[PDB]
Amino acid sequence: FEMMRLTINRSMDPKNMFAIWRVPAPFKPITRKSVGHRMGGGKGAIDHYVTPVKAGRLVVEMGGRCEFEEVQGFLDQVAHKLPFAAKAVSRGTLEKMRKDQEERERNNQNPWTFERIATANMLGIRKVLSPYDLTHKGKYWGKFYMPKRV
Amino acid sequence: KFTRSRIPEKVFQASPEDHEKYGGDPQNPHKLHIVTRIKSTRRRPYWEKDIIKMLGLEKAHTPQVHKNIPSVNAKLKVVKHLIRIKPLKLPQGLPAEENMSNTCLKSTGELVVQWHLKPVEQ
Amino acid sequence: KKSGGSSKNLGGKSSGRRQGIKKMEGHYVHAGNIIATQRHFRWHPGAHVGVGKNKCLYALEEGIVRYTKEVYVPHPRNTEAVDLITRLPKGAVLYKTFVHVVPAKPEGTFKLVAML
RNA sequence: UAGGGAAUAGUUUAAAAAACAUCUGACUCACAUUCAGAAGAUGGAGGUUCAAUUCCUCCUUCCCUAACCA
RNA sequence: CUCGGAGCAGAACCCAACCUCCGAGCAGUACAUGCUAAGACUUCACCAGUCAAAGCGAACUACUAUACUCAAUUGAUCCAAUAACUUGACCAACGGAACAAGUUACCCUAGGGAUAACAGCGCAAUCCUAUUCUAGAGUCCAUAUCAACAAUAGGGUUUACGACCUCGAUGUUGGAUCAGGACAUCCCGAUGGUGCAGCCGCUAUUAAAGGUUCGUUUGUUCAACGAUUAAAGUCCUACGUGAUCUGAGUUCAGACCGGAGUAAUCCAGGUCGGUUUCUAUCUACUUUCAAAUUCCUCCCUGUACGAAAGGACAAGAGAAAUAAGGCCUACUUCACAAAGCGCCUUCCCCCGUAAAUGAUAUCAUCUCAACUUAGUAUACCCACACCCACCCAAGAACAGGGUUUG
RNA sequence: ACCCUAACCGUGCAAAGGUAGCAUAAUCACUUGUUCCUUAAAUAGGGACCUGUAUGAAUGGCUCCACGAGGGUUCAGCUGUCUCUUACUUUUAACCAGUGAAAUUGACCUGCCCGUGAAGAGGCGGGCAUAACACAGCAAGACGAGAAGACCCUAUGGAGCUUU
RNA sequence: AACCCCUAUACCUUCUGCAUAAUGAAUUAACUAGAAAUAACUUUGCAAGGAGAGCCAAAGCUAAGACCCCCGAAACCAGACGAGCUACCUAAGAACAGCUAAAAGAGCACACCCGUCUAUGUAGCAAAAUAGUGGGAAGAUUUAUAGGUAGAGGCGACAAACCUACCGAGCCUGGUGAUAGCUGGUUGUCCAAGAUAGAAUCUUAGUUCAACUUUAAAUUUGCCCACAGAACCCUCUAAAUCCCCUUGUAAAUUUAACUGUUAGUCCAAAGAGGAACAGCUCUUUGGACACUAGGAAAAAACCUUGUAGAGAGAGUAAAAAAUUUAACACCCAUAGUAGGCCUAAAAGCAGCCACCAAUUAAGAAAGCGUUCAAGCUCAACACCCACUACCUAAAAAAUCCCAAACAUAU
RNA sequence: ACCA
Ligand SMILES: C[NH+](C)c1cc(NC(=O)CNC(C)(C)C)c(O)c2c1C[C@H]1C[C@H]3[C@H]([NH+](C)C)C(O)=C(C(N)=O)C(=O)[C@@]3(O)C(O)=C1C2=O
Ligand SMILES: [K+]
Ligand SMILES: [K+]
Ligand SMILES: [K+]
Ligand SMILES: [K+]
Ligand SMILES: [K+]
Ligand SMILES: [K+]
Ligand SMILES: [K+]
Ligand SMILES: [K+]
Ligand SMILES: [K+]
Ligand SMILES: [K+]
Ligand SMILES: [K+]
Ligand SMILES: [Mg+2]
Ligand SMILES: [Mg+2]
Ligand SMILES: [Mg+2]
Ligand SMILES: [Mg+2]
Ligand SMILES: [Mg+2]
Ligand SMILES: [Mg+2]
Ligand SMILES: [Mg+2]
Ligand SMILES: [Mg+2]
Ligand SMILES: [Mg+2]
Ligand SMILES: [Mg+2]
Ligand SMILES: [Mg+2]
Ligand SMILES: [Mg+2]
Ligand SMILES: [Mg+2]
Ligand SMILES: [Mg+2]
Ligand SMILES: [Mg+2]
Ligand SMILES: [Mg+2]
Ligand SMILES: [Mg+2]
Ligand SMILES: [Mg+2]
Ligand SMILES: [Mg+2]
Ligand SMILES: [Mg+2]
Ligand SMILES: [Mg+2]
Ligand SMILES: [Mg+2]
Ligand SMILES: [Mg+2]
Ligand SMILES: [Mg+2]
Ligand SMILES: [Mg+2]
Ligand SMILES: [Mg+2]
Ligand SMILES: [Mg+2]
Ligand SMILES: [Mg+2]
Ligand SMILES: [Mg+2]
Ligand SMILES: [Mg+2]
Ligand SMILES: [Mg+2]
Ligand SMILES: [Mg+2]
Ligand SMILES: [Mg+2]
Ligand SMILES: [Mg+2]
Ligand SMILES: [Mg+2]
Ligand SMILES: [Mg+2]
Ligand SMILES: [Mg+2]
Ligand SMILES: [Mg+2]
Ligand SMILES: [Mg+2]
Ligand SMILES: [Mg+2]
Ligand SMILES: [Mg+2]
Ligand SMILES: [Mg+2]
Ligand SMILES: [Mg+2]
Repeated sequence: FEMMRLTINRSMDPKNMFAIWRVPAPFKPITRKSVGHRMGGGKGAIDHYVTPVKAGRLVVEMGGRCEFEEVQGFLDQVAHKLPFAAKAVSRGTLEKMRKDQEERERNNQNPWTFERIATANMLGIRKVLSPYDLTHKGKYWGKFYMPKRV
Repeated sequence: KFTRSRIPEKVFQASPEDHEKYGGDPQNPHKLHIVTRIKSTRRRPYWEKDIIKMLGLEKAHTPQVHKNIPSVNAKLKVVKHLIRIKPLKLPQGLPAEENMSNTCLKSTGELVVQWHLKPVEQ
Repeated sequence: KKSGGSSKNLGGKSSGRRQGIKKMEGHYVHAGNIIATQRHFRWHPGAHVGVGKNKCLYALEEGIVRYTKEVYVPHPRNTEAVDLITRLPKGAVLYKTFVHVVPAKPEGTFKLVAML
C-alpha cells in the first residue's frame, strides 16, 4: 500500500486526477513463530495483516480529466511491483479484454474443451481434478490465472 | 476430497448433429447394448470396480449384451470411461431355435444368424 | 535448542454425539422406536410422535415415518416463542419440519367368540 | 528464548492507615527540633460480583528463575 | 492428562493436531425427582451412559405430566461405616496399583538409526547474488558511483527446521601433510564506463594457465596486532584428508573455585590431569608433461599529461625471486659417492572488444546480413646378443649397461 | 555535594545484616577493562587500579621461609625443534634357504564419469575404458577390520549412592 | 561354437521402504527350535440315556483324531572357598656404597624402591613391557618368613582405592531351563482364502475388546440404486452423502471356532499446523504400494495392466518435448510579450492566476536547459510518406559435456 | 474422624 500510494500520489496530477482504493486495509491476521522454534507448541502470534486479492479484481481506481495514455505509464509501474500478476486497464481495454476471451471461446476450433471433459468426468478425469475445477474450467491453477486458457 | 461424480443430464441429450455422426434413430432406439471393457479398473475407485463386476465385464475385450433401459444405463454411466458401448444390430432378426448354433457377433455390431465361413459368391 | 511455548487451548475433546435421524422417510417403525435424536429442535413431533425430555423424537404407534412442512403455532404459555410471533409482520407465518407416524394397523377387530 | 511474581499519597511501608516530604500555623531574636492543623495514593485499560485493598484478562513496567544432555 | 459446547468437519453419522475458541467438577425447585414395563438409542469395544408407550399408584378441569429446570456439574471393583436405608477418593495420572522420592561422569544389561548429538539428504525462513522498478542521495544530473518501498530469478557457504540411510560404531574441532574442483577474480592479462587531465581510484565485461608471505597473541577456527607483498581472493571437497601424523581443544573415571541442592550429586561457567589399535585382500594410483611466471632497476623522462604540485604508457636493456628440470668445477655437509646452503637451463596462444566496407531500412549501421581487420608446435624416445659368469655411474627382486676388462 | 559517589536524609525489614582482609583472576557478564612494565608485535605473564551476577575468615582469611617429576611467565645459553634438510651406521627391509601364525572372508568373472536410488554405487541407467598373470610401493575408497555404541533415547530391565 | 550377443540390482532378517555402504553368514559334515486345556469340530458305539461306581444328560453320552518353539542379560538370594596378589596389622628377621653436612622424615649419589616425561611396542618379549629420562634412597624407608582380618564383610595417609589379571562390590556351586512387552533363530512338497475404522490401558517397542481376516454351519436377502424425504441459526448458498423400489447382479446376515494384523508410505483431492518450506507433521475421501507384468532412463507410491501352463503365432495398452526474441522519420521554426502577479530578480519552463491574438501555420509551452537570462528539442507550416511485426525480454558452483544422430519419399 |  505504501508503494501504491507514494507512487500514485507522486505521479498523479491532483488538479485533474483522482484516485480511490478498491481494496480494503489489511484485515487478515498472519501469525509467525519465534525464530528457531521447532514444530509444535501451539500456533504462533499475530505478526502482521494482509488483504487477500483474487484475479479479476480492481485494486485501485483512477479517473478525472485525463486519458488512459496519461496514467497507463505509472499505473503499469505500480502494477509491476504488486505481489501478483497485474496490469493497468481502462474502461475500454477491460471490455475488449472480455470480448476477446468470449470471442476465443466461440471460434475455438478444438472440439475438446477442459470444461466439457471435466463436467462429464470423461476419462474419469476427476480423479486428478479438484472439485473447484468444475467452475475454474482450467483457467486457474492455485493463485495463478491463465488468460490463454479457453 | 475425491468422490463419486454426478453427471449433468444434458450430457445424455443427443443433438441433431450427433445423430448424423453416429447414425442412431431417436424415434426408434436400439433394444440391446453391446458393452466392452477396454480399460482397467486398477487405479480406479472401488465403486467402479464393483459395477464392472455387476455388468459382467471383468474380462477386457469380451462383449457383453445388455438391455438399453434406464436402470442399466445408470450403471453404464458410472463406468462409461472404462467401456465401449455400441448398439446391437440384428440385420436378420433375432436368432431362432433353428439357427441358435450359427450366430456370429461381427465387429460392426451386427449379430448374423448364418455363419458359413465361405466367400460371397458375388 | 530454543525453549518453546505451549498451547493455551484446553478442552475440546468430546466425541460426536451420534445424533440425527434414525428412521428416514417411509421407514416402518414399531411403537417406542426412537425416530431421531437431536440437541436442538431440528424436527418437531407431529402425529403419534412423542418427544422425550432430551428432545428425542420417538414413535407412539406402529407404522410409516413421514416428514412434512407444517405451519408452526406455539403454545401461548411459551413466552419466548409467543414473543417472536407477536413481532412478525402481518401475513408472515412460521413453518417447521414435523415428523409423523402413519399407523399401519387398526386398534383391533371384532371376532365371534360364542354362539350361546 | 520460556515460566513466575510484583505496580498503594512525592517517599517508604500497611490493610485505604502510618511515618516522612509538602502546606498552614504555634514556640524561637531567628532557624532546627518540637507542638497543633491540613491536605495528599490502590499502574493503565477491560470485567464480574449484592460490594474489587486479597479476583480478573490484557496492555504498560520492573524484577526473579530457567535456558540442560550429546 | 477427565467431562461438555463451537470451528476445523458447509449437507446422515464418524473424524486428528504440544490445532483454534469457550466452558464444567454446580446451583435451584421439588418431596410420587414413587413403583413397574413394551419398544428403542448409544460416543465407534466393554463398562458406563440415554429415551420411553402401556400398567399400578397418585395428581387432576385449562404447558404441563407415571421420566423436574439445566450442557458438562463427574469416579468402577474390592473394602469400610451402618439395625436397615444408605454413605464414602482433586483415587484430577480423573477405567482408579491400598501404601514408595531424588541421584549416578563409578555405572551395567537389553534394544533402537522406530529417536537426539557428527556427517549426508530434504528444505531455503534466515543468509548470499543477479536482474526489474525509478523514490532518493550524488552542487545540477535516477542510472560515473550509491541506493528506499517493492518485484522477479538464482545460489546452497550460515543459523535453523525435518528425522529419510547408518546406534551387531559412518569416531575426532583446529593444526600438519598432500592438495582435486568452482569462479561469485585478491594479484598478473585483455576490455567498456567514469563526477577518467596525469598519478591513483571507482565501476563493469572477459579471463581459473600461473600465483596468492612470515611472525606476536589466543587450543582455536575467527579476529587483533608487527613486518611485508604484484597479491596476501571467496568457496566446495564426509565443517577434503586422523587404517598418514598431531590431540592444545573436545567430552569418561581424579581434583579445585564460584553457584545450585538437606544430601547423594549437578552447572555450552572457569581450572589442573588424563591409553589415538590395525602385518593392505580388492579398487585406485605410483616419471601426465620437455612451451614459465612475477617483481624490481635502468632507460624512455622529469618526457607525455598538468597552472602548478606532481607525473606515466604497447617499447628497449638488465638484474632477480619463485616454480619446473638437471648437475658437482669450486664452496659447503662431505669424500671412489650422495647432497645444498652451491651451480646450470627454462621456448606459443587465448576474444572482452575496437574499427573498415555494406544491405534489409538506395543516408547511416563493426554484421546472430553476406563480408574486411586487430585475430589464432617443435623437442625427447626409436637397432637387437648370451641371457654361464663377472663388473657397473642400472637396480628391492626382475630388468638395463659393460666385458675387444672370462 | 555538575556528573561519578554519598560523610548525610527518609522508610522498611531481619537472628545477624559480610567485619578484617583480599580482588583482571585455578576465580573472568561487559572484558582482549584500564594503566604501568614486558615484545617489533602479547586475548600470555608481572605490578597496580576499578571493585565482588556469585570474594571473605579452622566450609578458614590474608602474608611469608623452605620445599615440588605440580600449573604458568621469563633472562642467558644451548641446540636438526624449525628455516630445510642431508649424509652415514645398525635394525627392519628386499632376494635365497629352513620353519611357519592372526584378525578377516555371503559369493565374486571385484574399472572410470555423470545420473539414479533406503537420499554418498565396482554391481542400476546412459556414456567411456578394457588381452592375460607376477613383484614392489601407497593409503583416496571398499560407509575397510576390531568390540551386538561407553553418547542419546526407550525398557512398568538392573545396580551404587543420598534423603524431610 | 566355451566366451563374445541379448536379458538379469545375491540371500536371510528387518522394515513405510533394503542392490543397499542396514543384520548374519569362509566352507563342509554332523547336531540344533511348537510341549497342553477349555470349548468346538470330524468319525465310530450305545441312545432317553451314556459311561467297566464317582460324572454327565430337556439327544445326550462314551471313545478317538486334531492345538499352543529355541538361544541370550545385567541381576537377586542361600551355602561354601579365598589375604601365597593386594590393603592394613601381628611376631620375629634383613638391607641401605661412596661424597657433603654433621641435631636430620638434610642434600648429592650407587645397590634398592618407585613410575615424571618421551619414544618404542599395541595378538607385544609383556593380558601394562623395553630404552632413555626421572622421584626417593637412615626412613611415615625397602624387603624375605610365618600368622591375622572375608563379601550384608574386610581393609583403606578416600582413589569409592584394594581384597588371585573386568570389585559401586569377590569367587564358586546351588535355587536355575532365573526373568526378558527386547534383538536374533525357528528345518519336506504343492494349492487356496488373506492389508489392516476405533476404544482402554504406569499405555502408545505390549496387551485386551472392537474392526478386518480364516474355517465350518444355518437360512435370506446383500450390493447397485427412482421418486418422495432428512433445519434453522443463517451461504465458502461446495464436491457429495444418508435413505432407497426398480434393475443389473451374487452375495449377505446369523450360528459355532480361531488366530494374526492394532510402529504406514507416496500420489490426487478438501483442510489444519509450519514459512501458501520440507521426501515435514496431522485429519479426511480416493488410488497405488507393501502381489504380478509393460511404460515413465535407473525407479515401492505416477501411467498401462491383473488369475497364473506350453508355443520359434496374432491384435493391442501405456508409451519419444517443444520453443528463438528489441532498427527506424525526415525536416523545420518568426511575432504582441520578458502576458501580468509573485519574487532581489521570473524572460515558455520558481509557484500564483489567466491562457487569448499575428501570418497558410508555430502551446502565454511538453522535455532539456541557464544568470532569473540566452541556448537545444518537441508540438505547427511546407515538402511528403519513414514503414511501425505482435505481446515480449537474462544468467553462475564446486571429479568429467553427456547416447549417437537427423530439418525432405506420402 | 478422613480406611477404600
Ligand atoms: C547479566 N548480568 C546479570 C551479569 C552476569 C554476569 N555473569 C554471567 O552471567 C556469567 N554467566 C556464565 C557463568 C558464564 C554462564 C556477571 O558476572 C555480572 C552481571 C551483572 C553485573 C552488574 C554490574 C553493575 N555495574 C557495575 C555495571 C553493578 O552495578 C553491580 C552491582 N553489584 O550493583 C556489579 O557488581 C556489576 O559490576 C557486576 O559485577 C555484574 C556481574 O558481575
Ligand atoms: K550411529
Ligand atoms: K586415547
Ligand atoms: K591475566
Ligand atoms: K594488567
Ligand atoms: K610434583
Ligand atoms: K585405502
Ligand atoms: K545405502
Ligand atoms: K539401509
Ligand atoms: K551397522
Ligand atoms: K535388528
Ligand atoms: K511394551
Ligand atoms: Mg569426576
Ligand atoms: Mg549397552
Ligand atoms: Mg530414521
Ligand atoms: Mg543433521
Ligand atoms: Mg553417509
Ligand atoms: Mg550444504
Ligand atoms: Mg514421519
Ligand atoms: Mg557392520
Ligand atoms: Mg589445489
Ligand atoms: Mg572434515
Ligand atoms: Mg566406564
Ligand atoms: Mg571459599
Ligand atoms: Mg562446591
Ligand atoms: Mg602428568
Ligand atoms: Mg586437559
Ligand atoms: Mg597400511
Ligand atoms: Mg568488605
Ligand atoms: Mg595482575
Ligand atoms: Mg562472571
Ligand atoms: Mg561482576
Ligand atoms: Mg561465600
Ligand atoms: Mg562452618
Ligand atoms: Mg619448612
Ligand atoms: Mg614429594
Ligand atoms: Mg613450578
Ligand atoms: Mg635463549
Ligand atoms: Mg572411513
Ligand atoms: Mg567398520
Ligand atoms: Mg547395541
Ligand atoms: Mg523395574
Ligand atoms: Mg526385579
Ligand atoms: Mg528406517
Ligand atoms: Mg549387506
Ligand atoms: Mg540393527
Ligand atoms: Mg562380518
Ligand atoms: Mg526382592
Ligand atoms: Mg635425595
Ligand atoms: Mg597405604
Ligand atoms: Mg574423593
Ligand atoms: Mg569419584
Ligand atoms: Mg578377581
Ligand atoms: Mg519387561
Ligand atoms: Mg511424510
